Amino acid sequence: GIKTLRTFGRAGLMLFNALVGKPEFRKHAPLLVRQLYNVGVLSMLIIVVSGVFIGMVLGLQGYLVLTTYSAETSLGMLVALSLLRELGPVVAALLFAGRAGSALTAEIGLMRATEQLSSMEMMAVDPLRRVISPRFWAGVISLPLLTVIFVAVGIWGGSLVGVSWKGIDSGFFWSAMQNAVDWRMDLVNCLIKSVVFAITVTWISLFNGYDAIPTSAGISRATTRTVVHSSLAVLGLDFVLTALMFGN
Amino acid sequence: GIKTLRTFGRAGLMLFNALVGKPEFRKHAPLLVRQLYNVGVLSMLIIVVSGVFIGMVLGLQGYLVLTTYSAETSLGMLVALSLLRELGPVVAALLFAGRAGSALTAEIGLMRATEQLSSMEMMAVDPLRRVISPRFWAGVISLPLLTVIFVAVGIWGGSLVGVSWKGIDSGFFWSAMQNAVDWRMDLVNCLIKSVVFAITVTWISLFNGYDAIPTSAGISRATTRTVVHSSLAVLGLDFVLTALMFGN
Amino acid sequence: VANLVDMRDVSFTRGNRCIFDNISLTVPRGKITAIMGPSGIGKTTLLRLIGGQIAPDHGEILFDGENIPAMSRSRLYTVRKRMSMLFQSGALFTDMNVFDNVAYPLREHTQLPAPLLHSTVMMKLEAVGLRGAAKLMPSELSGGMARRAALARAIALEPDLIMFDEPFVGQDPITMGVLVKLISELNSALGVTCVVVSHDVPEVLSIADHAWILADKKIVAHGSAQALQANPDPRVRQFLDGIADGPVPFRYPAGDYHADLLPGS
Amino acid sequence: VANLVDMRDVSFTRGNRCIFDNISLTVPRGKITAIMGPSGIGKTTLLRLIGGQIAPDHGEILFDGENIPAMSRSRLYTVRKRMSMLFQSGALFTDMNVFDNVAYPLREHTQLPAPLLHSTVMMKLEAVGLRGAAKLMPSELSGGMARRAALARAIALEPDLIMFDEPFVGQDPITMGVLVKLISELNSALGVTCVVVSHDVPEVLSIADHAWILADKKIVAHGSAQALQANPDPRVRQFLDGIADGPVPFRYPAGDYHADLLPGS
Amino acid sequence: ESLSWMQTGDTLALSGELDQDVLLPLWEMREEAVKGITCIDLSRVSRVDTGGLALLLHLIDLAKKQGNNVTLQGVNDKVYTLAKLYNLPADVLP
Amino acid sequence: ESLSWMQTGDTLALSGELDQDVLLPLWEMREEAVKGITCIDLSRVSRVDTGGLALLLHLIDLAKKQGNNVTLQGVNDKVYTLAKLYNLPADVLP
Repeated sequence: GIKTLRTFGRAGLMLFNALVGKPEFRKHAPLLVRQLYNVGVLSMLIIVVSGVFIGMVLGLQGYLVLTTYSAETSLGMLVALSLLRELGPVVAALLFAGRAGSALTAEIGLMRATEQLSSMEMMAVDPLRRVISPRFWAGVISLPLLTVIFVAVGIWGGSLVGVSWKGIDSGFFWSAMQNAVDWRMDLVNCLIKSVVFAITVTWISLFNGYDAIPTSAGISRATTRTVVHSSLAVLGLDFVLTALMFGN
Repeated sequence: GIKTLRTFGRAGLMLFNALVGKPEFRKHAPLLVRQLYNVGVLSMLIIVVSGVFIGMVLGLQGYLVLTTYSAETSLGMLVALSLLRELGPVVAALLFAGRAGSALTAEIGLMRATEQLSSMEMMAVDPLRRVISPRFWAGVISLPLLTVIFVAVGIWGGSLVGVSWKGIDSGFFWSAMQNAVDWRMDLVNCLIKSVVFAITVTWISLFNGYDAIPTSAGISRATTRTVVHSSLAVLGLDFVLTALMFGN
Repeated sequence: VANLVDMRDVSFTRGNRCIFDNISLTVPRGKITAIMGPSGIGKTTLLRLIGGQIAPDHGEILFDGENIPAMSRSRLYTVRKRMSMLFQSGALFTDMNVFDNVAYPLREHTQLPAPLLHSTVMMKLEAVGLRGAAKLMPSELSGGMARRAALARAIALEPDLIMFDEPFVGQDPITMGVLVKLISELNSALGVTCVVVSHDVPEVLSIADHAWILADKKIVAHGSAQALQANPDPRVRQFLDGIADGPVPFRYPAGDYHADLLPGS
Repeated sequence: VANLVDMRDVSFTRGNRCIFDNISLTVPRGKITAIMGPSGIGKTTLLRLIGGQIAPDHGEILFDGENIPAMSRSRLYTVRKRMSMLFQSGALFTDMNVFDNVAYPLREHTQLPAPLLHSTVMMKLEAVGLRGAAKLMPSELSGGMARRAALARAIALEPDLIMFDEPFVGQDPITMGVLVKLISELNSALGVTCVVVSHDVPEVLSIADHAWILADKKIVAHGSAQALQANPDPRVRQFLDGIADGPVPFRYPAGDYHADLLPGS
Repeated sequence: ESLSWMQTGDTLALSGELDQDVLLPLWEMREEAVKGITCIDLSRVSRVDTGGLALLLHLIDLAKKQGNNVTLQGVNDKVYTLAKLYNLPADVLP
Repeated sequence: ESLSWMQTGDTLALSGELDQDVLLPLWEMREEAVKGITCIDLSRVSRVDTGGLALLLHLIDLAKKQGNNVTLQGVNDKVYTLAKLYNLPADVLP
């Protein structure tokens, strides 16, 4: 009943009034900067370091795959293209859903419980257009950027695997074949997925913090509801997206 | 300074007194059952459904890989063996670190803030041996089980891709080749990783809930610290593990 | 108009547990009224109601004439410029420090020059008292200084109706007295008409010029503090001093107490 | 031994903000003492200290003879069987409902038969008052019934020293009175010697048989409630009624108030 | 630390501490304990605790179980003290 | 809703509402406003609000800035009321 239609109607409503309205710009730009810093800039290490390992794994693990077929040159073509088509926009989506897909609902849900939101709503400044929106636009412009940083560092780690650990390919790895890998349509397809995942994550990462029953046991269960839906729907939309993006 | 050595000494200490002690069994078994239900049984949908999609993706995405090399029979050998060597113990580790790697610190951290823990400590019953340990052993025996459930359902989804979506291989997919894939050493190597990841996750998933500054803004930041470390160290130990498990 | 806000006859249901019922209240201008009742009876809901942030089921709440519900949802903001809740727990913005945490409604509404606004905020801070705490973060202040700085920022715009959601709640008598003196000196200095919804009677009635008392589903008594102190009414006489047992049960309802000890008596 | 617990001379530092200093206290058996001071001065720390759960820096705290610190960390549990903190906010276990949430120390310590323990818990519940609330979950009760059920479970084992960490804090006077009657009737019925650390004076002093008063870094006054009410001491006279301004500053320290308004005066 | 009870025909003479601990050895054979008991005199009962009250209550229930008006002799001030505290009705304690 | 101010030689005759809103048009040219001002009479000032107090304080600062003992005539009860409330020292308001 509740989640049947009421919860989702409320979740759509709380957004349909969260962006479209007065086009006020020079007011939110300072807020947008700090939301970007907290959500995106601070979370850098959550995808820098974690970009390394998931790269190096796909390196070392992928290494012992085509080495069985002795095609060690295709490494980047199998490494990069992999973490550039699927593993980027999903692993750096789950690491995001952690560092900023959770901390948000545990930051804006906290407001609704410490009553910063109702007090804002008490001044004529609307809480949605002034607190939801700067966070929302920090998310949907940091996540796809985060994914690019993630893929770059993952490629670098895969290099350190396929180069430093095994001095096997220097330019023959990337400078030779990744030319046939770095094409535009690929980054296009990755960025579309990253944008849709930003939308979804930092939407439900911010509908809970607004729909959270305001108590110290409400925001904590809501953070869990975020890291649950922000992987359920993340993978679901990844499946549907890759279906409609490659099953042609 | 603090995290330099004090924080990690405290994190080791709070565990060295959390398992070894009086061997009391028939007291914790009822608690262990409910910790298993909350942490493991309830979180089933967090890895059942999410096992499907990450499978079907690796199916559909993997499908359009060897189809380029027209080796569609090796699908299971490339699908299963993949999500059975790397993607299982990591994706079902991050989904775990979400549903139960977070909710725990946001459940036991909440205690330390609502003072259930100090009140327990006030009765002669020690809070560690009675609250940390049932959760700890629910984790380190649910996570590897969760990974098995995850890999099974992921294989089923990959099937639905490579079978239902494309009626290409019925037994030639699995009943033919996965014989050369389902060997013992593989499940051994996967279960070792799953066990180490249970240890790590549900250790730092429970050191924060015990080291959390007890306030509604302490447990929420601590839940974030858990979903951060429980992916940083998850991927780090995955890298080191797969290195020492395949770089031979 | 004699009063500042007339809550004529409000019944609010909140789903299945009807909170209010045909309740009647009249906050007069210049008078620092109060409303008190059982804890958690939902009086904070009554406050958030007079702020429009929630609508009544069936009732006419008239802030200074027009109805709060009959508002443009931006005209509502226009008039809400003439209000300020003072929530408990401060409700300071955790991000910006107190100085900025006070300035917020100014920068939001006035076109004030920077050095002008700085001094006005540095002045309201001394007013409430925590002037030296401009640089400090809200997560750093105490639980009392939090409410005090929240008050200071709440008086900005001179709201002419600044309602207090149980401010002296969980507060030692020194901070309790600082609070009960601040929000008294304000009404005795500004034209503010505070509406203190609270339940710390020996403190509220010290300054409350016209109090209301509500039982579980309606208001039972009102009047002056002195004319209320002498009320011979069970539901009222109970709360007014905590006789701990009367028309509000001290013992939770249960069955027969006998087989409870003797399962299969 | 005349007293039940002697905190001879405790200085507790808590790192860089020294909480206590050479403080001296003597809770006598049978007397429901109290200690009161500024809010958040760390008196709950003093309580958690008398529970051994934190050690003093340099001091002799002697519960019934032997020292709390000089304990086997399991002998500590043996003696702690003779204590029970009654923390605010209930501290009920969120999982098990009240009935079980009360039984917990029994099942932990006594070898009580199941139908015996059931009736003993169903009896302590009526004692505190919330008997009908056995089936209800702790996340379901009010904030007052939470403390009451926590009390009921705290009296199990008849702890002979049951200290109250600010129980009537943020509580309406009806629940305040229910509480102040419960923990009074207990000491007047059992041999329990409650130590109420709190800061709601007109409530605590109603039952407190020997109170202590502590300034920021030491205890300043003690005695009987009546012999304390008439104390001519600034730091004490302030807190005892909240004169809101005295040796404890009402105004936070700041600089000159002049250039503050006139940057570059 | 001790508990010793004898059916003396009509009187159930128990003696000791009567707490949650020393209570078990009595709680089982409560039936034969209240076999043909007319009343119980808690005379040489040093102190009494809550569990002791509970068990005594059950014993009274048994005294009425076969059907018999029981009474309590040599009772202590502390017992009736708790009986007021626990608000025990005077139809189950007498 | 209105504000109008004239330097009348020695007296700074401002008149109006003196709130945060009508205040700006005065705040800029404050210098020439206190060009050769000896005192300010806030006589036809209907009401006064906090921002008005702040600006007036700055004006006094300027009156002393070139160096001149200023005074305030025709002041209102409400002004000194707030001046007590805001605890403004009598060296900056006079």
